[PDB]
Amino acid sequence: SMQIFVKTLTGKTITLEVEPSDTIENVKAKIQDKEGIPPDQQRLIFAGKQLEDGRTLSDYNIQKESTLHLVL
Amino acid sequence: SMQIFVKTLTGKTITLEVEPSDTIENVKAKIQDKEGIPPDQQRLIFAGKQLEDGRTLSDYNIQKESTLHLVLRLRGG
Amino acid sequence: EQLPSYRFNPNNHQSEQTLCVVCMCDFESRQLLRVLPCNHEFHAKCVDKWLKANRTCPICRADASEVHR
Amino acid sequence: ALKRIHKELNDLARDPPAQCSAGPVGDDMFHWQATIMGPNDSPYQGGVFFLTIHFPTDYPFKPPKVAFTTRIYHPNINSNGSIKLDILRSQWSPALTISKVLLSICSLLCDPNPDDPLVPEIARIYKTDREKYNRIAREWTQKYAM
Ligand SMILES: [Zn+2]
Ligand SMILES: [Zn+2]
Repeated sequence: SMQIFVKTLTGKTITLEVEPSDTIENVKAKIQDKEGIPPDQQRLIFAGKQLEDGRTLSDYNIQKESTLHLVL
Repeated sequence: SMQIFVKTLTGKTITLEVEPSDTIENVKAKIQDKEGIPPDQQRLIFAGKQLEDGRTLSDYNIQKESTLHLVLRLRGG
Repeated sequence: EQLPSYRFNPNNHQSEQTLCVVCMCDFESRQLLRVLPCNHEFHAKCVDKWLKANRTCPICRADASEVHR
Repeated sequence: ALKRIHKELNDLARDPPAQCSAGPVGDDMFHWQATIMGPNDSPYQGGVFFLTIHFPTDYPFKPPKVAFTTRIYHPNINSNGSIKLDILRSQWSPALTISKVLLSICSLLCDPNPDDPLVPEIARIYKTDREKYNRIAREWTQKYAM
């Protein structure tokens, strides 16, 4: 279990509690819980790549205290 | 009177005491005093854009706790 | 190649610079540092390699073969 | 080179900029992908632009090779995504991390050089019909970058 961060270009940074095995879809559901943004409106980027729903955080080498970008 | 942050060419971040009315020129002079880089070689970036000499922090909507990014003078071509 | 050099003492600083921007690693005790005429400091090994192909300070672009008045 | 590149991968992770993101492709530390968010209050606003980055084996003594994958309308960036910018060539300095390079490129979008352009026709439109330039840049952002 770990924490990762999600930033909006102008927005604040939010903290998510996740696991390496969490899918991108899972992460979007977590963002929806906190921010109210529907998953279908969310595009997540990490390390120059758009993140795909079926993949997990570990697939992207996302680890403790990684920061993701949310684009709407 | 407020303080902002500059991420310098050493990757370290320094704190500056400024006024919303201070010009970019003034800010670069304060950076020079700490970092020893002449204003002519400094390029400051905020919100993805260069900050031009002659304008003020307030002109750019730069508030307290804002972070400016220092890179080297550049030109497209 | 004759530019001043000295060995870093973390307990006695001759300047305010802690880090080499070429390798992005800290100055450590006894490391040989090279100081350009503009007063910017680096590991000698790192900046000497840059100065073989280039005349300029990585930080300020000042010409290292000229004196900055 | 690899130690310096790993540092920067770490520099980004400890202090990620809101404007850009970058990291290796397929765990190859010499080949990265990046994103730049178009600056707000510009024709590129709202756009997400993708780039490729290839670090030379002698980095940081030579600059990274950086190019856009996303089409973008600009006097200094051509139809292949090649960026003609001094810090990527003669004015390179090892003090510039890939984070500072990406921020520098972002800052180029609203600060073109139309006098020594990579794309002369776009430079002419920029200087002589700026409203048309802005229109086209906004339309390309909407089409390619969103
Ligand atoms: Zn070094
Ligand atoms: Zn210097």
